[PDB]
Amino acid sequence: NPNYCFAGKTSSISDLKEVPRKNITLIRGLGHGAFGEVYEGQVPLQVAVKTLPEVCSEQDELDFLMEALIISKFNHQNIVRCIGVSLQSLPRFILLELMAGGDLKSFLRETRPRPSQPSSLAMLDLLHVARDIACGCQYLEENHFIHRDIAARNCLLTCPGPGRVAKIGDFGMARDIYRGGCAMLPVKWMPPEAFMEGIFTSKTDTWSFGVLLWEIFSLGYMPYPSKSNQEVLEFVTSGGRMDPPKNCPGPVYRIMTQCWQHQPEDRPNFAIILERIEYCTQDPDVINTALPIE
Ligand SMILES: Cc1nn(C)c2c1-c1cnc(N)c(c1)O[C@H](C)c1cc(F)ccc1C(=O)N(C)C2
Repeated sequence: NPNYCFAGKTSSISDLKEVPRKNITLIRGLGHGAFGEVYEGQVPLQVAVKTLPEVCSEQDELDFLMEALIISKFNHQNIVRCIGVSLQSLPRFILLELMAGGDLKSFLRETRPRPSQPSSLAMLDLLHVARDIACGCQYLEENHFIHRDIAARNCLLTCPGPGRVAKIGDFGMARDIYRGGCAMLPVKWMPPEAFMEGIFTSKTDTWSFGVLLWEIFSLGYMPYPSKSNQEVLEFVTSGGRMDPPKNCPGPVYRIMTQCWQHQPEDRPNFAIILERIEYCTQDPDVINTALPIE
């Protein structure tokens, strides 16, 4: 059984909390898409259940074990909790905090203000989501963990309603690297030194967070509209940057452009990003700005 080290502490599969299979009940599917299905479950404690296909390779098995180790060793309010695992019966389960709000990309798209729902979302809701994820990112940064795929699709919401809390919910890219192809690399979220030299640092996630910020304030649009992966690669490498999302306040767009500085040394760390998000949330001219109604 492979070892995992986080914050200089070493853990093993034996450290995972094995929940007896009999204590676990599947309720409904939440989707499969990527390798494996996800179900809502009960252990009563309500959970999301990530499953490993019984028809898988040994590498799929190792990948599954590693993501279990990675998530269980985090302890922060803006990272999804692992309730435990069921690895001793098949198919194997990882048990996660149930985030009833679903993933952030789907949420933004579904919760866009509309003539039917004219006040579904406000600038403050978006700033709160941004702060939440930035807090999670700061925790990773201070513990020297590089996420490598900070993106709306990988964030989750505790609930649809106003008290929602956003958390980082998927660590599959970091898992792969820790141990694929060009076409699968999240190039639209990556800085120049990442896709060119394969150099990753904390400032890798800063750049990606800027793209997430654009996703958030665009209300769920795909980054670099109308651009392919290679077109984005050449655009960004040549200094090109995304325009502000529709109705985006200047102070918010300015955080994006700072996250996208070419030199990683010129990009803010997450402490600074959090400070700027805070300042935006205080600014009436920012939060009084109306989001577009489709
Ligand atoms: C209720 C619900 N509805 N939807 C649409 C989803 C959920 C949901 C709720 N809580 C938890 N923990 C998960 C999913 O976790 C999985 C692993 C997961 C994690 C990340 F980051 C992204 C997508 C994702 C996923 O696979 N979804 C299907 C998203």
